[PDB]
Amino acid sequence: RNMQEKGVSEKEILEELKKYRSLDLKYEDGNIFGSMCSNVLPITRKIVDIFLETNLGDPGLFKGTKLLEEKAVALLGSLLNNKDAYGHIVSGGTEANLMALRCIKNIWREKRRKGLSKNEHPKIIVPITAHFSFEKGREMMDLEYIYAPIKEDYTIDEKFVKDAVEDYDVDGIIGIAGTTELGTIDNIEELSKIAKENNIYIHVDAAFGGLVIPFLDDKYKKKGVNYKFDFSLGVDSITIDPHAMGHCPIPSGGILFKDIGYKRYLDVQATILGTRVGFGGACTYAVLRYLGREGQRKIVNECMENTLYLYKKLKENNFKPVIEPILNIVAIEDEDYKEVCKKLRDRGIYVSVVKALRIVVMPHIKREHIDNFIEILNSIKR
Amino acid sequence: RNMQEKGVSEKEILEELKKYRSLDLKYEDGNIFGSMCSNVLPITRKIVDIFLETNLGDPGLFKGTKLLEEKAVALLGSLLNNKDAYGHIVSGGTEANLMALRCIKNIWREKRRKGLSKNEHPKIIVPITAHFSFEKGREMMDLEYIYAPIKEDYTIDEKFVKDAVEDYDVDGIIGIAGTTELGTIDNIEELSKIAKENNIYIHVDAAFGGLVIPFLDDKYKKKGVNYKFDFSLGVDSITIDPHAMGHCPIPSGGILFKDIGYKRYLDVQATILGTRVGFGGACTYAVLRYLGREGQRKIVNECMENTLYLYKKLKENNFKPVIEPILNIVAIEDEDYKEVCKKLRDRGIYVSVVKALRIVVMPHIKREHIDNFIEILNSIKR
Ligand SMILES: Cc1ncc(COP(=O)(O)O)c(CN[C@@H](Cc2ccc(O)cc2)C(=O)O)c1O
Ligand SMILES: Cc1ncc(COP(=O)(O)O)c(CN[C@@H](Cc2ccc(O)cc2)C(=O)O)c1O
Repeated sequence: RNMQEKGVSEKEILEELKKYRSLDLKYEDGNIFGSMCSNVLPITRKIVDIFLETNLGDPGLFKGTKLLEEKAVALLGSLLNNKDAYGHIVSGGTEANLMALRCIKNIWREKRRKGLSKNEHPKIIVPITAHFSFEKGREMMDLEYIYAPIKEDYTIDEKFVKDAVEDYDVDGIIGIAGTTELGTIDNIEELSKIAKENNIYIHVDAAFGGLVIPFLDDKYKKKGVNYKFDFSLGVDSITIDPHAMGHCPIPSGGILFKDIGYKRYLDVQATILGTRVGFGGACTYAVLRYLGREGQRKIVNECMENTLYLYKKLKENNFKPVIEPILNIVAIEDEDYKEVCKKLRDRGIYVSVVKALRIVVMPHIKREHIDNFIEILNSIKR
Repeated sequence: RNMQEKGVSEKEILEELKKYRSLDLKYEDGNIFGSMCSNVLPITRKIVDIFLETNLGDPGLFKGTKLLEEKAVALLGSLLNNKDAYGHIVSGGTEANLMALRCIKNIWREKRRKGLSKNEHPKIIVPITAHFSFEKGREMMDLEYIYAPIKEDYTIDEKFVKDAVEDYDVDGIIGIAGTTELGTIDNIEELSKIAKENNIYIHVDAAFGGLVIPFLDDKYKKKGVNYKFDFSLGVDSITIDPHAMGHCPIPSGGILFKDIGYKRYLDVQATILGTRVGFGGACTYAVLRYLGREGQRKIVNECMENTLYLYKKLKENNFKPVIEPILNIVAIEDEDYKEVCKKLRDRGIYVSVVKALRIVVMPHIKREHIDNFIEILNSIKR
């Protein structure tokens, strides 16, 4: 397509764009099974329109939108047991994780300048289940990762972390509250004890789980799983994303630090982006206020009901889930997962791909879609 | 503000948000004089709504939105004289510049792995007029910058660059097509010759100027200024941002590489962000199609008419512009610029702050606002 001298009418360009949108899948149609995003809360469409022409890169021009970012951060902080959190509503969990990594690296830099570190690059303990944003950060910022192995329950091996912190000079620890692949929860309580006893920064990636775990009804909690992950454990920062299980429009990611003392280690404006949306903070604040805990609890446990329904139907049909679900994520063991995924795609079922098919039971996934999924999968298996 | 158990009604939360929005400035009100963002083209509000629930981080689910990103990149490429450009509609000029820096660094890494570079970190020539995103990149990616001085016309000293490339092993050159502070245009033609003759990557930052320079009427072009900046000069990449002078909603930044061969140097998904908006590509494609060159020409040269009106009125009132404007940016020499800026702010005029006040004559700035500005400034000066 080449740039043209003459413009076209609104009707022409809107009809063209609608033809392309018709090629997309839509969350509400029973096709998308592998996404950690879903339909936005309908009220957010009005909020996006109100705040479209704001820019939190120049907050002096948009004092009210800036106050709403602060209020959104405060509500997330309150949810995470910290009324003094310092943070931002950023572009997503990637930027949030990258900012935590920047903070870790600048704490190390200060030590390095004072002769208080023998590491030529920050050394950070990262579980092998970490999201790919951590690899982007390693690659960009020249970080040294010590990859921590996982246990049979797919959570980080805390004894490895403890041993590594004794053997090596460590600049940071990462724990995950809701892994991307399986929805498992690292033992943040133990990791935070190790971190505190050794004066090591600890970041919790709760991009997905941060807006699920605090709302789980007791019947979905498992004996021997610890669900504690937030600032009550004294962690240094938490990633938590409204555009995942907060029903907010992209871009709405969250990064919270324990207090304002961390801001100075984000100096080079604290965000990676410059010009940036104002509607994310507005939507985050408004959705949490509109729903309250009661409304988010309802949505979370509706997803969990459908998750456990899917788990049951899978076993009934002789499929092997990787684990009993912890959050609203189920994975199905399959040796031919790559080909099965393509056969599912050919029949209108888009899962993600551990030698397993991964299903994220977001609010758009209803019982009828799970039944449909099981029928197609059964047929594929002959 | 604390998280509450009970939710609130839509009317309550919308009225609260509207009270905060009322504390913001609005572009159309004659207050904002220092922003490189402005009012969006009204059609984009419909496009945002259509594409709100898309995600270019998972383009396999949104094939049409992904095609629209490709078409948006193709139209920008065509505008920049390259029908084969490889690129993305990203979150802004910051992410675009960071991706160019990542590419430069990974070309260096490959050399380093083969023993073909004596530099322990990429060495990049950057003019002192570079936008702050280049400092974010330096700080994150451990780049070594050789800062190039500027000439009396505030453009990069090409002889310094040539000499430095002879004296040192250089991994990249940055040229700016529309500086943030003054709107000047580096001699990209000469920089590209140096770069080509020495096999050095060259990136052009046209975040602002890329959607102005191609549309300038001849009466605004100055003798002795070279306006050539695009892929006709053989440069490696160009940043160009629709949410600046493309009238598209944030986030709509642009990064274009000369061809698909650069994609492999963005390997670690090529964007920094993961989950990311689909409406930026839709809006970028649709605005350029809706306006055509004729419609963008009209807007650009309307801004330039108002820029030269402001320049004239300033001189008539014995104020000293830093330079005769090149793009739709004027700066006013003032020793007490900091205090004058605060006095302007107190009277409803928000400029930015070179010991000068900076005015960006975006489409929302009309003659009446310039007249109002001059009266207030005169009064402030007594
Ligand atoms: C634990 C965790 N941390 C960080 C991130 C990064 O967040 P952003 O994508 O907001 O930057 C993700 C993303 N999780 C999903 C994101 C996603 C969403 C929708 C999709 O259709 C596909 C993928 C994933 O990579 O699987 C995540 O799972
Ligand atoms: C040449 C140049 N390159 C890159 C960027 C970064 O682009 P993003 O801000 O899209 O990441 C800018 C931003 N120029 C403006 C951005 C801006 C816009 C509106 C404002 O109110 C204030 C600032 C500046 O920093 O001045 C720029 O001027």
